[PDB]
Amino acid sequence: DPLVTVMKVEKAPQETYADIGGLDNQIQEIKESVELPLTHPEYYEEMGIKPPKGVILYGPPGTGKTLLAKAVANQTSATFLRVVGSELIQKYLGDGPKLVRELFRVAEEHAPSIVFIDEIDAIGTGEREIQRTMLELLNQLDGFDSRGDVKVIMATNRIETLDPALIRPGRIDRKIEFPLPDEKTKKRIFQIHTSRMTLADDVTLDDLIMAKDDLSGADIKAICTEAGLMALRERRMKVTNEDFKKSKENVLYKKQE
Amino acid sequence: RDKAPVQPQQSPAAAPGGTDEKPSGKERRDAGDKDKEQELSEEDKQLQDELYRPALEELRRQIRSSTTSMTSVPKPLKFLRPHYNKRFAADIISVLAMTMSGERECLKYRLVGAGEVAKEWQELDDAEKVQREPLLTLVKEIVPLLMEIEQVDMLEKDIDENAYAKVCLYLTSCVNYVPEPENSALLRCALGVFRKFSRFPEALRLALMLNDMELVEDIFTSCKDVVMLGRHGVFLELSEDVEEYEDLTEIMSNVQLNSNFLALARELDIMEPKVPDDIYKTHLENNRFGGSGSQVDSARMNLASSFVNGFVNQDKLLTDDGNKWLYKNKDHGMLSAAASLGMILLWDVDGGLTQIDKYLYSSEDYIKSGALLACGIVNSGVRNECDPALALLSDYVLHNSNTMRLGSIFGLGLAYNREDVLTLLLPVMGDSKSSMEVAGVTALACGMIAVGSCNGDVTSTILQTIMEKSETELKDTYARWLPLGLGLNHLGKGEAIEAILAALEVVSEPFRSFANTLVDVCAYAGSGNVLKVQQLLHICSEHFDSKEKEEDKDKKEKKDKDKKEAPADMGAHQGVAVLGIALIAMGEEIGAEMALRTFGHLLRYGEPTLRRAVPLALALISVSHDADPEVSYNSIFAARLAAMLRQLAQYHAKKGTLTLCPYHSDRQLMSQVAVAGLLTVLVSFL
Repeated sequence: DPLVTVMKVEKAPQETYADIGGLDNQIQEIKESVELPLTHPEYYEEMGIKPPKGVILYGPPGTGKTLLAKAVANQTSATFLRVVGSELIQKYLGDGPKLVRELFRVAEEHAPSIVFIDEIDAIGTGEREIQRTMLELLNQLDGFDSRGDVKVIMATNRIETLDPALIRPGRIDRKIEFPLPDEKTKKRIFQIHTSRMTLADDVTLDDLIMAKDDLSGADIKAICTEAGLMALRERRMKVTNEDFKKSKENVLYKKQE
Repeated sequence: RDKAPVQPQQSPAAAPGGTDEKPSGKERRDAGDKDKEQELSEEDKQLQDELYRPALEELRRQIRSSTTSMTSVPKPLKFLRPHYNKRFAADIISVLAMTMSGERECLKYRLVGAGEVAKEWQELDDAEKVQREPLLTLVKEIVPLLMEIEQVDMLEKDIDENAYAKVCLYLTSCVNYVPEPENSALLRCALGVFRKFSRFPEALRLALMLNDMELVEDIFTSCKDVVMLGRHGVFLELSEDVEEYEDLTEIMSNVQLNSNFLALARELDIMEPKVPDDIYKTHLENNRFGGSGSQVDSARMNLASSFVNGFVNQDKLLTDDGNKWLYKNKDHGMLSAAASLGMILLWDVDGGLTQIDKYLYSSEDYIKSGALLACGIVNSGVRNECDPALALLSDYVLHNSNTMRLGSIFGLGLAYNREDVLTLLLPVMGDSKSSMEVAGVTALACGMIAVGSCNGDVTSTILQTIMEKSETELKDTYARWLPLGLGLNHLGKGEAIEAILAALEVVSEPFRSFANTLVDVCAYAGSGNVLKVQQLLHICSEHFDSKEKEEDKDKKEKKDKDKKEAPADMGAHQGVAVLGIALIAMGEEIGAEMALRTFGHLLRYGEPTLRRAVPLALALISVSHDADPEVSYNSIFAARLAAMLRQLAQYHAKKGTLTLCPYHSDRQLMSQVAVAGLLTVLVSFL
């Protein structure tokens, strides 16, 4: 099945928890939440609690940038399990929770891992079967017969799409909120996306953090890629201001289209 | 520009036209020319032409080096004798003289075996010392001793770039791509320039490779003259082999100037820093002595709890959990648990006497024989524990001194060219007892005594064990563990002809031919000899299903440095012996994810020998993801060897011969449990 291969990644990205700033407490809450089991166990197994459920977060920007920038902290030296989009259930006939059983047996054979469910839009997007396979997803996800095996970290986009019944069994450890990226979080995202690259002196920041309006990091990474290649057309690595505004027009048009 | 004014100037063969046309080519020769020197069809008449003939030879080698040639470029320069940060000198010297003198030294290095090439090589040496482009003119002038005067002519102030870069990549490509004698030139000349320079520890690695008595003397009077201490004593004793620490203690006992190198020459000052610093800053959990010491049963998992019990040498509770634990244990477990007291008492030399004396002179011969084994393991420089066992030695069939001979002769072999241990070992090997481990710990004892000697010896020691090896053709395990000590004596050199002497007087029925291929295993510690790699692939398909396991098991020793070539398609074969070859050939390295990836498939197998052999390398290569394989074995098993061996993998989880001999002797575990009595006394662990 080719759909199983595109589920999770087996590489080790160099992006650590020290490459992003501003949300140090928000990243040390999940780092302290899921990095205590199976790693540094003197504060986990001596207490005698073992809540093998993990936190559930949600990113208003989404699109893998914020949620993969928070989940990437566990990807440094560990095995990872990725699940993106609820299309895999709706792109085929109602086979049922057998795919969840496959992820549960590969997670059983891969216990030192992190379960990451992304783009949770099952009920938001037959329709009567989605609710019962989602409630069955909550049933098998609760771990009624298994001991502490893996830490499940769910990640959705809108907190109102999930039914109130999917909260108490799933979210039992802790949940937090993510601030709005208007000027300073987009300034930090711009700094991280423009830390390795070289920019000119005349490149101002107020117009770049002003022309944007509710934008994630995938489009600014896309204009950093096409800006590095477009500026690379002249065999130069320096990104001028007029070329970065010419690439900024893709941002101004993309969100308005 | 256009060649209209200057094109009809090289056609006249007159002397003035050359003596004024050629200086214009030297002026306009800053970037060579405006094109690719298409004027060859017009200067080929000047080829035969000649007052300023050195300029004609210079321009001729300039154009021949400019377009193409193989041998005719350096001839105008070896006949020219050049005497007549810009771009000209950089172009005509740097690259044109780089490839020029490179192909001249290559053609003169391969064709013939005067001093013109020495003058060219020193001229380019100084000119490229001015150019200051390292490792490239160097990496080209490697193959042309002259390298000694080249390094001492160049190593004056640039130490970080030439030592770090040149010694790093030239040492790696000098053990990979350069043969032995030029590596010996690296050792001697590196002893020169590194003796005159700083960074003593790399010269100490040059003592790990040279094994010479003068380097440690000059580095001890120089390290003593230049003023921590216990650290370089620790890795000083770790870096030194068996030869130069007894030679070091005899020369420091001959000088006795400070007696601090005598104090650092033994095992006391390498363990007195470690034990308190390890007990203070680290605190091991007791859930593995209590847990792994609690789920034991079947009289074998309890032995795994005796080994895990031996892991402590912080917490000494499971060690001192009353008595009768050894009395309830069987013989196979009386010897292992008897050596557990030796494993748990690596320090506290003074306490070892009052801890082991309680089991000495007992009624059971195995309790006091394993107690003498403990006394031999706990000490390596005290030499005050041999007398009660070395004294009697007079049974000739069996009285407490064949098992006590295992304990004190094996533990004394671990404690150690001592002549008055072999004068007493002569009746030991000459006894020819039916017990295998007598000649086992004897050949391993004298073998580990003779490791790293002066290119070994073919004396009556290995001659005696070869004659008594071919004395009787019974119990071929003798033929399986006598080549262990034989190879321990042959170890330390590859170019020696002792392997061919064994190919002369040893070649016989495939028993001693397997002995000969074991000598071939331990006689090839590693160099650039890819002939044995293609010969390895040629003899890789031999019908004998053991010389594949050992002769192919040598892979982890031969290419132990270049770990990129070690992974191969051995796992894709169908012979289980080859799966053992790769499974043992993984090694005890840092344990990258590729290794554990190979253990994800090598682990799942149905044979108890391979399923028993996989946790040894799986858990030796990883000493995060430590508990997943143990849960995997809990899911596979839930025989006795799999459970005892997975608990011993819980033991394992949480360039010297001492880290190479024990497991190479452990490569014969597919037999009776008597070998598992020698499994509990390994010294290769860290």
